[PDB]
Amino acid sequence: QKRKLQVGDKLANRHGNKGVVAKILPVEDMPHLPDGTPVDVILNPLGV
Amino acid sequence: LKAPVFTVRTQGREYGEFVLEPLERGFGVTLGNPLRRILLSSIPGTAVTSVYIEDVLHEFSTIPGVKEDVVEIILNLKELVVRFLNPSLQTVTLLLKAEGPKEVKARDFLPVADVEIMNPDLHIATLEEGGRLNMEVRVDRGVGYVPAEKHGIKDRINAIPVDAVFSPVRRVAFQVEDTRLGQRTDLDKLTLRIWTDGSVTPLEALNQAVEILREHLTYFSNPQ
Amino acid sequence: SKLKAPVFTVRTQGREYGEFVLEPLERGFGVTLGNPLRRILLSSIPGTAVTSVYIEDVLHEFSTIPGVKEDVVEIILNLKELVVRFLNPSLQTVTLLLKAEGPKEVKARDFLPVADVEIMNPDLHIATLEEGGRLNMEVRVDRGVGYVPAEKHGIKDRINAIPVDAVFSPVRRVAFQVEDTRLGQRTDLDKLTLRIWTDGSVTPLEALNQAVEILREHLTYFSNPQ
Amino acid sequence: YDGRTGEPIEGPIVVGQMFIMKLYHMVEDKMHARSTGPYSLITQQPLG
Amino acid sequence: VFANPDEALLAVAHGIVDLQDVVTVRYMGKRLETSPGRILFARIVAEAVEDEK
Ligand SMILES: [Mg+2]
Repeated sequence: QKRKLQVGDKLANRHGNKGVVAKILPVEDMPHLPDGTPVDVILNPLGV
Repeated sequence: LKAPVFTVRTQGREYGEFVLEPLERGFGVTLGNPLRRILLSSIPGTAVTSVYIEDVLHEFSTIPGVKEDVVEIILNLKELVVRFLNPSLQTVTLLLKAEGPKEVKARDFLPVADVEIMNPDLHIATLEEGGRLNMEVRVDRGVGYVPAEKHGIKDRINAIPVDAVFSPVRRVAFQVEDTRLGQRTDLDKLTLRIWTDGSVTPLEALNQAVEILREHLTYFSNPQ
Repeated sequence: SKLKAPVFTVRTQGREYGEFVLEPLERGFGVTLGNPLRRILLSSIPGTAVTSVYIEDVLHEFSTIPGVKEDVVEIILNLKELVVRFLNPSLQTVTLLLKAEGPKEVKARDFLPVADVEIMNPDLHIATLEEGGRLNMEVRVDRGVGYVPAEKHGIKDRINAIPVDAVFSPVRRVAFQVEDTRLGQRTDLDKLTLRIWTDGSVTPLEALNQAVEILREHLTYFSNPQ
Repeated sequence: YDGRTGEPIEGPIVVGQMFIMKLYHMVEDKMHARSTGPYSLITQQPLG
Repeated sequence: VFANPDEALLAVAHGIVDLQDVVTVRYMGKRLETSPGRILFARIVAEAVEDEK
């Protein structure tokens, strides 16, 4: 089977920050740069 | 405030700038944002939906004489841009027959009436001598993003469904500048920037988005 | 497989509050429609407001008058609560005259009547006078939209007149809500609720109809390039 | 900019590029439910 | 100087003042000297319990 990312999957970086995916948003809902480029991931600053 | 002037600047069939000025204070965001939301989500286009390759049973296999596997080949077919010249056309099937050694591009598809390929130089596969590729690609017309699990379209037994990304719009941004008219000084100047794939022009996409918003405004008419 | 047309229901009590519901909608269209209408409702609905006041024997805004409980600030704050409707479409600005003698309570109905001008809240309290109290006041009322501070327009009809903040907008508050709904096998649909507060000069249903027409008119400007 | 409203966030936000991994623990392999089923030999209690 | 919480919050929507700026607002018959955001917090509690006093 071919598995795509879904709500409940676990992600991490190399510095020990981990968490499960809780929400998937359509592209027009994401924050974007003034040139129209949207971001991919939103991380909480309260974990730092 | 007097009716604004509309200006259009276009670069080919893929980029365009649309300017509306002067506007009242705050109306640039009021008009710009809803158009951007509609443009990025509700504009119809075309996408590859199902592929059949001769002597291939599923997508987790390889083909003798071909450098790429079926998964990589399908990833290349999701970048194909097909333009229907007839508004009544809903589905077409493109045929390809090749023998190595050669690099097969999107221009190797057989010609079809009222169908145009917008990126003929798109690489598809690399054939070594002794390799063959005989495939049929089905292109549908639709709106939005539809995973292969939802439609499950197969024209024959061994066909492989493909995830469809129908939207022809690539990127949208809008600018708000500070203009003035005589004594009034806090007026807005609005510019819309639209990027498309070429099957639909930015001016065509803008007109279709304005009609979608106008249609929705009639829903506030009859209170039940 | 396009979605069916949604249903528009209303729940209005009195002339100052109403709730409006539209469902079902496509995914993300509750935000697409709620935000523009909210911005238009708070800045574009025509209305009337007080722009200047002249009081006899009063120099500046921070003083106090002998013989009346209220100071100059409180009287001005009460004038900003006054709701007045023009009955003449050509009428642009009017002045209201008030003369009072203590020890009565001055009300909004104590203003001298003006033709084609109506007071919507005649029971509004203005000031309280005592024995030996005088109040000679002149109030100027204009037409406009939005909210304009006093120091911006700076309107003074005569000498020693005090400009006041102009609360033109009849709409007092807007709040909209978006909820997830379902229709058979479709589960990402939208339901939009729109709640409007008004001062009574225009009904909340009237304000919504005007806001929709303003947005529709601006959409026809994408018509004739250059 | 906010995609839902078109208005900016009130303060500048830290934006950049980061390397993120998808871990072996997926919700697809972990969700389970039961009404009735096999029982133990001696204690006659449900299995685990 | 604002006559009620609605006027102060309408000025915020027009960008005249911020929620952290200290102003004069009339509320519940008293002339308070606070920010619009503290007046906003008071309305959150009042509507949740449906008893202003
Ligand atoms: Mg595409």
